[PDB]
Amino acid sequence: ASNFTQFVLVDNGGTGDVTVAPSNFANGVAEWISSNSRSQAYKVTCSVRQSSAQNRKYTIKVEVPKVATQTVGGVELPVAAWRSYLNMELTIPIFATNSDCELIVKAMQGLLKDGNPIPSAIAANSGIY
Amino acid sequence: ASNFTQFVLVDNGGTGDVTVAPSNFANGVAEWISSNSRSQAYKVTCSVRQSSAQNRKYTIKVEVPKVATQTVGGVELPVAAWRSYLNMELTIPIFATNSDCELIVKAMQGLLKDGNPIPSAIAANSGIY
Amino acid sequence: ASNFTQFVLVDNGGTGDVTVAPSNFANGVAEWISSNSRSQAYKVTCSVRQSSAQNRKYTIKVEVPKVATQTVGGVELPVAAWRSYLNMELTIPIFATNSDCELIVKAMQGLLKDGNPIPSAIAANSGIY
Amino acid sequence: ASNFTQFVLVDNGGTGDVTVAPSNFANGVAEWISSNSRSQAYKVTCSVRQSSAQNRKYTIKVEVPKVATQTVGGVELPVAAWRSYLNMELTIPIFATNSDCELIVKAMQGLLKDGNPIPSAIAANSGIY
Amino acid sequence: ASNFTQFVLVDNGGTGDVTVAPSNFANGVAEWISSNSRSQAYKVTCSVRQSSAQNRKYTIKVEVPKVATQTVGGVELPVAAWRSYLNMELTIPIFATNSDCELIVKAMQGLLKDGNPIPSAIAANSGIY
Amino acid sequence: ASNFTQFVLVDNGGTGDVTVAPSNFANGVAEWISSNSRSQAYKVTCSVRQSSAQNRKYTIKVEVPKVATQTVGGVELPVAAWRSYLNMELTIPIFATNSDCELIVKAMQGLLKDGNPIPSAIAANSGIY
Repeated sequence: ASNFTQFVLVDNGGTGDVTVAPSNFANGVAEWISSNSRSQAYKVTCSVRQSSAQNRKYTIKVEVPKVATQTVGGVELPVAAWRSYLNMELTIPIFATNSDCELIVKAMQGLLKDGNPIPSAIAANSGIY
Repeated sequence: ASNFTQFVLVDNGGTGDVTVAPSNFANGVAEWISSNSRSQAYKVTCSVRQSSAQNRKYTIKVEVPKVATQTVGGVELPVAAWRSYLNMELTIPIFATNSDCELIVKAMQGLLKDGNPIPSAIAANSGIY
Repeated sequence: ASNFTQFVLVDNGGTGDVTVAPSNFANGVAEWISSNSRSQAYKVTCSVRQSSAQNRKYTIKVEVPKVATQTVGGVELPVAAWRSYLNMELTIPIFATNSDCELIVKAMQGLLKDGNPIPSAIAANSGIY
Repeated sequence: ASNFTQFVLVDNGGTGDVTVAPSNFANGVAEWISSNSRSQAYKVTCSVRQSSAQNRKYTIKVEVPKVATQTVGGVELPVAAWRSYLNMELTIPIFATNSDCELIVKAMQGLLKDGNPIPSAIAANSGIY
Repeated sequence: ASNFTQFVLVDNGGTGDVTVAPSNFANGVAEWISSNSRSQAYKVTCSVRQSSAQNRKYTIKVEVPKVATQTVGGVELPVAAWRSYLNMELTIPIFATNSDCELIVKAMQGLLKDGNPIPSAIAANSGIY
Repeated sequence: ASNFTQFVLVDNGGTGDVTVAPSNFANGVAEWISSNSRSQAYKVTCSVRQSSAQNRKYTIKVEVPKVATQTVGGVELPVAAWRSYLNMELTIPIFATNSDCELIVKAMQGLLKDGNPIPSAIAANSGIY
């Protein structure tokens, strides 16, 4: 066991799956990037710090690039036309059991399950109503 | 559409599921709450605004009760020993089409799928190693 | 479900019932007015805010108009000769269960039930003695 | 008349009713209390004065005990975790006849009838949505 | 009850219809935006405020994009080549009853009815002649 | 060919219809006024001008009178008790073809179509909720 492993970030059903792999842990920040140039890569980072005396805080970030090829100076360079940024902070009391922590993980994945309100809104460029 | 409905936040497989239902919409912030006192409820909120000239941000917040040794309906203090707080900010460039937003949603749910490192670190009360 | 619906404010037994309907939610204040001109309308507003860390506070207001028709500049305008103002603030601890909250609602309606002391005093232009 | 009598504040239909009885009249403020320690009692007070040259105000206050997980007769601290506070101010113009005051009472009890939005938001621990 | 919902801004047949869905209601400004890239989206906002003691004033705004692709350096972005901007202010005295408001609405829709002088001048890049 | 003609501003059935007829076109401002006393008349004006190098800007204005009789000193005059004032500005870039102008017109009439949120909020003395 070492949980610092590769995983598939975007499952496009076997074909065109975006999978991300361990790439750095300098300064206590675990980083995973996809197999692209650093200019076009998906990136995921994660770090935990004991924020208060009684809390721990996980900070997770995801960058999703829209790839493009730009001509700069008559030369074509692999580029990301824009990136989208997910940025999440989770603060957990030190008194939380592993069963308490599993509840948090289940709530977070239920939140984004296909068909529930929030994933639907995002995917439609809509708000909730 | 009409996104603002009840949904299952914690799926304990039919029996013991936690459903969260619409409870407030003041200021266009959708709130969903479970059937509990506000000090012990699972609570979810979501809102979207154009954050910059180039971006929109979804701000999503979740609060999850510490359940081990909980006294249902009891007054449990300090509040911070009994609650976890999730805070997600998703910044999406105004150029993202709906297909782009679909992919961002898939990246978000891939991050948290069971078995992948981030959910299993959280649930095991661990960092990355 | 959306609890922002129309309701009858004054039940004059089917005939001359004053009924009030959703009319605004700007700035998180739900407003209902009766079907009159804005100068002669009954108005009801309601808002909830988390006042303390451990409290929530509902602020409810009702305006009851005494309608009249005034001649201003030789022209007759629909007007309210005076309004009566109910103004109520309810502070509930976050530790209150929904069964605890039902008790509050039952106490508030028992307070104003026909025949109990306070409704009788108001209706008679009397104090309590 | 003689308004100042006992009445049923919470009608749980015959069995489990909460009756509140006259308990103080210092300064012409009528107080009614239930049969409990003053820290756990249902308490009601009511007074009236001419607030301005044109208006009278009834000030009515209610305190309701948090009952889930209550220890009867116990010392429960903090007080604020265990109590809800209602505060109503009714301003009625000096022109209002008794019929006018009857209607104001009906508006007040319509606001709180079961099924109408404000009582059902409160009881469900919710805002308007 | 809610009027902050999705609606059809352009029935352009029953297929190329443009629909606008609720996006944000911050600060008393209801905003609706069509789906796909915010950069090519239609936008509608509406807010109402008491402009004077006697008047309420609605401000409604609509933006109609000309959809296009910007290509710079080989990178293509979905953009709006330009936007037409409708901006309207409707002032209504508080003495207007609901019937007077209905009439104001019929005047507005008569003004823009198909075949009448103003809609057909606009539709033809033309003035009055 | 002429679009400066009489037209129906309010089809209020096929009988109480309000028609506005050309009155004056001085200084590039087309004005139409309904018949009988100018004091109780509906008024519509429209003017178009090149607001910038790239834009033309239409200014359309409508006034809706509340008909009434002023009686002062026993002398009665037909007056408007008050007027609602619609004022709209539509900016269109010179690149819009006639088809783009048709679409702008369909957006305008969709906005005010019967049953959609803005016309029905106005019609009911209401905001968005």
